[PDB]
Amino acid sequence: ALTNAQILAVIDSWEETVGQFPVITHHVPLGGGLQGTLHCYEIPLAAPYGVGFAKNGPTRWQYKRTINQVVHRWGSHTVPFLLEPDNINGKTCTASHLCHNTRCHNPLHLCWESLDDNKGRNWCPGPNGGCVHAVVCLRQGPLYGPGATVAGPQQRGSHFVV
Amino acid sequence: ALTNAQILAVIDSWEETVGQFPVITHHVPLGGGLQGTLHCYEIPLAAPYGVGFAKNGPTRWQYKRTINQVVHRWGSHTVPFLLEPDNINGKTCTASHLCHNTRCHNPLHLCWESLDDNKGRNWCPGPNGGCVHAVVCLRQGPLYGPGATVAGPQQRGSHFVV
DNA sequence: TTGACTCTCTTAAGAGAGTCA
DNA sequence: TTGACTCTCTTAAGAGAGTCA
Ligand code: NA
Ligand code: NA
Ligand SMILES: [Zn+2]
Ligand SMILES: [Zn+2]
Ligand SMILES: [Zn+2]
Ligand SMILES: [Zn+2]
Repeated sequence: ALTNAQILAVIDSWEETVGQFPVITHHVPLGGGLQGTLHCYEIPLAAPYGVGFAKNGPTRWQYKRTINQVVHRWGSHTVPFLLEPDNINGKTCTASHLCHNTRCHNPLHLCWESLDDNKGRNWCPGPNGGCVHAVVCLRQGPLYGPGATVAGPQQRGSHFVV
Repeated sequence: ALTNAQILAVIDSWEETVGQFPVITHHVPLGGGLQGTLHCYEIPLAAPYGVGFAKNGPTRWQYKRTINQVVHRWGSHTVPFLLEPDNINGKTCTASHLCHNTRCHNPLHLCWESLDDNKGRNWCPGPNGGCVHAVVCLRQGPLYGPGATVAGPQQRGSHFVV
């Protein structure tokens, strides 16, 4: 809601409900050829999802609570960061999945950062492969790799130089 | 529609016009604390842009040629790759700026790959910092670094485990 | 045949708010 | 009050197509 004590109450009930979502074990690449284990708290695939949760998109959800007879609603993954600044250097803060598992709501698998910082983790080498993120990645990005480039830099004539 | 010889002629006229665009020398990071130099052929900021060129967006342009009475138009950066497959792994190929300078049309600074591969280069450490792209980067991605995370993984109670 | 404009669309990481029961 | 749906928007990497002289 509006008060400091009201926010904390929204965060506590949120944690409480998410703490009951089924816990699924996921083995993941860490970089450097090493492997780790993550434990995600995943929102169900279909209703009911849990007290206060409703699906607004294939993989989008919202959490809502009635405070003083006035209902408040937030993005399902933003609740843990309700007391932090909502922007940085003029950029909007977003909930970033360190586990790269959208259905997961485990706050130990989320961070609060710019959309650019958020996206970038998709290509990070991982905690054991070279990650330089101040708030370290939990795993190697699912998109990290050599890529599959169809054609590289090229010219037919002689008008350009690198 | 167009024959292979006709497409080649289109690539030749594109190179001839782009080659006359102002050439700007840029000093850039290559990773490993090393500094490099890139020479970008930049399309003007306002009309006229050059024979066959027209702006369709703040930072988007198109190239068009009329052959045998029929008008042909392509994205301005896609021309160098008109003789290559247009998709890979069920994904559409896109023009990727190795120099991260949108206005640049230097073909020696572009590659043809999926949008995901394309985006990823924004966070690459660079050719001298550990880049693993099969078609190597020309410089360090502008977004590579520790980031500016506002809040990290946290919980108030004890319902969660990593 | 050309130049200088106009418009909306794609992706995959993310969001906001309204309609019913 | 709480649940289950519906709709469109944001961003920064990229696109196709129309009008008019
Ligand atoms: Na993310
Ligand atoms: Na790019
Ligand atoms: Zn998770
Ligand atoms: Zn990282
Ligand atoms: Zn360039
Ligand atoms: Zn690279």
